[PDB]
Amino acid sequence: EVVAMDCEMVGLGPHRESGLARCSLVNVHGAVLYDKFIRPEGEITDYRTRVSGVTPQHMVGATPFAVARLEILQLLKGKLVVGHDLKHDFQALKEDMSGYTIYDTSTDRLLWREAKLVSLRVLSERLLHKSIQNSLLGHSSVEDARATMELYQISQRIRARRGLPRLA
Ligand SMILES: O=c1ccn([C@@H]2O[C@H](COP(=O)(O)O)[C@@H](O)[C@H]2O)c(=O)[nH]1
Ligand SMILES: [Mn+2]
Ligand SMILES: [Mn+2]
Ligand SMILES: [Mn+2]
Repeated sequence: EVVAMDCEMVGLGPHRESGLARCSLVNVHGAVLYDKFIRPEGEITDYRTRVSGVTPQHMVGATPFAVARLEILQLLKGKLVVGHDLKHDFQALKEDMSGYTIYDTSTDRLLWREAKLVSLRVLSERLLHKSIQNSLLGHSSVEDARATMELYQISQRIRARRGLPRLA
């Protein structure tokens, strides 16, 4: 009933607007449920390779945006969606967030307080003692998704240890 998601984006059009180029979904244990490079809907004007890890070769034969979007939305349907600053991911997915139940590490005040500070890298470093997004190949949405899921588990356990009910 819980799934963590992270997407990587490239720049589209003359104004290099963020466009969905990769999406990774993992379960509560970090098992990868979905991981695909996606052809965004528009002209790629900036691969942002150093950060997105997306190269023009990755886009060759990649799943069309409209198709991947349906696959991802189907997997998120009815579940608690875990992630960091999910607002931007749903914008990339061109999907209204309203009906979704989410858990966002970027707005979890508990993690904020415990980290004594919101970037996912900082939270991961201070609370998970895990260094992420350091590869010269670019960020890994699988690693980023796992980091948010781990942060979610930590938050739930801290709440439990302090006598607080777990987040619904
Ligand atoms: O310093 C950054 C961080 C993120 N992004 C964009 O945001 C996407 C998601 O970033 P993240 O989920 O790895 O933080 C990247 O694939 C990239 O398009 C950047 O351009 N620069
Ligand atoms: Mn992200
Ligand atoms: Mn933001
Ligand atoms: Mn990422």
